[PDB]
Amino acid sequence: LIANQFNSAIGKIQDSLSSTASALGKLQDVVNQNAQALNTLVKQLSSNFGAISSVLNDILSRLDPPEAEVQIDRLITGRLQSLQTYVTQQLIRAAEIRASANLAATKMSECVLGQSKRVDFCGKGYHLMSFPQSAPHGVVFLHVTYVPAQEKNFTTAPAICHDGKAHFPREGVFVSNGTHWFVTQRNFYEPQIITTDNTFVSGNCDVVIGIVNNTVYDPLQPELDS
Amino acid sequence: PVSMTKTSVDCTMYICGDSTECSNLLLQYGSFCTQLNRALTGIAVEQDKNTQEVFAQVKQIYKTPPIKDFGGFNFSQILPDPSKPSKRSFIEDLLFNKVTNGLTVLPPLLTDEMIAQYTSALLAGTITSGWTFGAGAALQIPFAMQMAYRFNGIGVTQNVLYENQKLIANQFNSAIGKIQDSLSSTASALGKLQDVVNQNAQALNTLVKQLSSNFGAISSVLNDILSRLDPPEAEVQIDRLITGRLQSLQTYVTQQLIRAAEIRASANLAATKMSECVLGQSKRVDFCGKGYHLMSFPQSAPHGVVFLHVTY
Amino acid sequence: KNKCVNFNFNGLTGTGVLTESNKKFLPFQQFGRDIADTTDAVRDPQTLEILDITPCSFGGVSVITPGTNTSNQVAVLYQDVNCTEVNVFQTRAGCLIGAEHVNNSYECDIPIGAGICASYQTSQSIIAYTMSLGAENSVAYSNNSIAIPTNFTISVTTEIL
Ligand SMILES: *[C@@H]1O[C@H](CO)[C@@H](O[C@@H]2O[C@H](CO)[C@@H](O)[C@H](O)[C@H]2NC(C)=O)[C@H](O)[C@H]1NC(C)=O
Ligand SMILES: *[C@@H]1O[C@H](CO)[C@@H](O[C@@H]2O[C@H](CO)[C@@H](O)[C@H](O)[C@H]2NC(C)=O)[C@H](O)[C@H]1NC(C)=O
Ligand SMILES: *[C@@H]1O[C@H](CO)[C@@H](O[C@@H]2O[C@H](CO)[C@@H](O)[C@H](O)[C@H]2NC(C)=O)[C@H](O)[C@H]1NC(C)=O
Ligand SMILES: *[C@@H]1O[C@H](CO)[C@@H](O[C@@H]2O[C@H](CO)[C@@H](O)[C@H](O)[C@H]2NC(C)=O)[C@H](O)[C@H]1NC(C)=O
Ligand SMILES: *[C@@H]1O[C@H](CO)[C@@H](O[C@@H]2O[C@H](CO)[C@@H](O)[C@H](O)[C@H]2NC(C)=O)[C@H](O)[C@H]1NC(C)=O
Ligand SMILES: *[C@@H]1O[C@H](CO)[C@@H](O)[C@H](O)[C@H]1NC(C)=O
Ligand SMILES: *[C@@H]1O[C@H](CO)[C@@H](O)[C@H](O)[C@H]1NC(C)=O
Ligand SMILES: *[C@@H]1O[C@H](CO)[C@@H](O)[C@H](O)[C@H]1NC(C)=O
Ligand SMILES: *[C@@H]1O[C@H](CO)[C@@H](O)[C@H](O)[C@H]1NC(C)=O
Ligand SMILES: *[C@@H]1O[C@H](CO)[C@@H](O)[C@H](O)[C@H]1NC(C)=O
Repeated sequence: LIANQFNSAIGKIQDSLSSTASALGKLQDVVNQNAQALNTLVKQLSSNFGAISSVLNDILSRLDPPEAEVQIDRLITGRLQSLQTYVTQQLIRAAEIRASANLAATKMSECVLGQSKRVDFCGKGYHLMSFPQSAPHGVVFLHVTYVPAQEKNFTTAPAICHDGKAHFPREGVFVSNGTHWFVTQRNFYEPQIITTDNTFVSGNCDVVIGIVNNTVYDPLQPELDS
Repeated sequence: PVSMTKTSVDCTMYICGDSTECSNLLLQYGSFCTQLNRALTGIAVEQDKNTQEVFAQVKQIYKTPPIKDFGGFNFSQILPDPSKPSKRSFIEDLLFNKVTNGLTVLPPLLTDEMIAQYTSALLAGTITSGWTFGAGAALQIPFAMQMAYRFNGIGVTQNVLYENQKLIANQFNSAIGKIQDSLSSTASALGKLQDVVNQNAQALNTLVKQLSSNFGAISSVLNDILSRLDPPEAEVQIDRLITGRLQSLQTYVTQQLIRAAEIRASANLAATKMSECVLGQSKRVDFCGKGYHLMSFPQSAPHGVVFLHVTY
Repeated sequence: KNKCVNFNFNGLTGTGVLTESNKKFLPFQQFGRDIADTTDAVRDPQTLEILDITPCSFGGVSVITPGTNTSNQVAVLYQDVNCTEVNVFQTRAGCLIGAEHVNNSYECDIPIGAGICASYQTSQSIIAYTMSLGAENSVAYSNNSIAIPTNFTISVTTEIL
């Protein structure tokens, strides 16, 4: 069942990526931002900034050096401020991209190379494993996570009383289908008979709030009887 | 801090406020102002993304049942209070009360009532369902037994909780009361949020005050230059003012971009804390308060989030 | 008064709406300034009345549109204005024209601001509504009820960085 579910999930990833393009908006945003910045940088070459012509060669071929100096100074001021703007925006954007790259390196180290217990760091669910996939100027992680599916109401109890001794579950939780009490692992319903091998005894019955009564089946007594 | 104030500024009205000659002179500079507006709009969109990342982490809007048998733990000061008009908690109300030319301030996409609804959903999920509602469908669990699970997550067996439940509940209620009293007494707590607010206010005020500077021109008033000088020389003076005011905008936008990068780092940290600290239980040391982390409760705040880290 | 005029008092000039203000100038004071050195009140030289100056209303004009591949019908958002200064909807985010107000709440598609979103839903036209935070739920919490999942789903999610 688990292998089939995983194969189906990979198939659904294929279907989504071959269907909708909106998934890679994060990479496309980077590409578009950089392209728009370069387009603005180029279009700033065609501005006058107050000079008689945006083209340097026209000013040079039209004016004597004393006035060509003033016009070229105007153009130089404008274009140098354009590069200053472009470089500042690029530095800020590259800091943001480096933050994303550090996050992706952390996700690869803690998410592909191991199993993360951090919540929502590796996809929504209980992280199982992650598979990296390269992408143009980026990385795509396929986070395989465990998601509980079909939950059933149960009656629960913090502990149970057997002989004046309060039994708490070792690794699990006491539940009751309505008549019989069981101990089950808390993430997946598999009922088990409450024995001394499933529980541990601490203190007496007068303290725990919500304690209930049941028999803790001692395995050794039937063996002694037989 | 999670978000800034979504401020947008129009060049043509800022540099050349209602002036034909100045606007014509400003045309020569190209797309400087288109890219200024683009940078500011990108910042504002990022601010909405910050708030959505931090708070909109819960699929369904859970709500605590009218019966409040939380094993003796008293969450009345953090759960929503319907008596107030806006469905905010007592501590959220304290937090909100403690914080005090082409320039537009765009309203945030999520209103404060919606932010409070998200924090309410997160509290209800954490209280009534532990960490399960982050992994999947919210599964109810008695709060005493959830605290037993959290104790087991720090290396203390659950019998300790069950045998010291009354003392633990009293200690937790005492701690919540101490939070209330501190947040009613001293305003020095919310310096992190008030600093963001003050920095933005100083930036905008300086940007406006820059309209009173000559930048070398005969006057900082543009109509006065127009009514005093002949067009050939008024062009030079207006170009001086345009260069000065355009530089003022460029400085303001660059500074806002850097500050917004800082705020986005803070908002990513807040999103990580909400995911790993409210929706779960963290074994990362000192990431969720000084101690062994048991559970955390979020509270909305003016342009920020407040985490109440319960630690052992 | 109460009209966008290009005034010119004693020496100071500007554009705005002049309204009967209740500020109390001193007898020698002529005009008032804001915290940011911006003139907001002027004493009328002929009759000693104090007039508050408010800038003539302005703001961005934002066009809300689904994809042209989907439709060529749009809506317009006049930011932070009275709807009279412009199927008309007044919001906190401005004046919205061309979108039909709906009392239903849906998942946000095109963000407008202050909790209002827009979308192109059905016979199809632009709708504007208070965005929905999610499907409101109440957990069946009680002091002895636990829910334990009896089955699981292995999900593969894509994260792009
Ligand atoms: C709770 O579980 C117990 C144990 O499985 C159920 O008791 C068994 O029920 C089946 C059929 O219902 C019988 O064939 C067994 O003989 C029963 N065993 C014992 C020891 O009684 C019990 O019926 C379940 N209760 C509910 C309400 O479903
Ligand atoms: C679990 O079993 C114990 C023992 O039978 C119950 O304790 C009895 O409680 C009643 C009333 O509180 C007393 O009159 C008896 O004297 C107690 N027993 C003894 C041996 O002293 C206890 O009440 C049971 N709990 C539940 C929930 O049924
Ligand atoms: C949870 O704590 C709050 C605050 O201490 C309690 O509310 C107070 O209750 C007392 C007694 O009824 C009143 O005199 C106060 O006026 C209340 N204060 C406020 C701010 O409402 C509340 O009773 C506690 N809940 C439980 C179940 O003990
Ligand atoms: C300027 O002259 C006008 C009229 O020539 C004055 O207006 C009069 O002002 C007085 C006192 O304020 C009022 O009693 C009259 O009703 C006004 N007359 C009219 C026709 O409105 C005005 O006061 C003068 N102002 C100055 C500063 O000399
Ligand atoms: C757990 O859920 C899975 C998935 O719904 C169930 O497997 C399905 O079983 C039906 C009936 O045999 C098949 O038609 C489907 O093809 C199965 N799904 C898959 C993905 O193989 C499974 O039966 C459930 N387990 C329990 C105990 O309820
Ligand atoms: C558990 O019981 C409550 C109340 O009877 C109900 O609201 C809830 O749907 C039940 N859970 C399931 C999984 O049916
Ligand atoms: C749960 O609350 C009900 C309602 O009063 C009460 O009868 C019952 O004893 C409580 N049980 C526990 C374990 O708190
Ligand atoms: C419009 O969108 C559809 C997908 O719904 C796509 O198949 C189609 O090519 C698009 N039209 C154009 C002109 O791109
Ligand atoms: C905007 O103008 C209209 C018409 O005068 C008015 O009804 C409305 O109240 C104004 N806006 C606000 C926020 O009051
Ligand atoms: C939406 O609610 C308002 C407020 O009561 C009401 O006047 C209006 O008729 C409602 N619209 C519809 C379509 O029901």
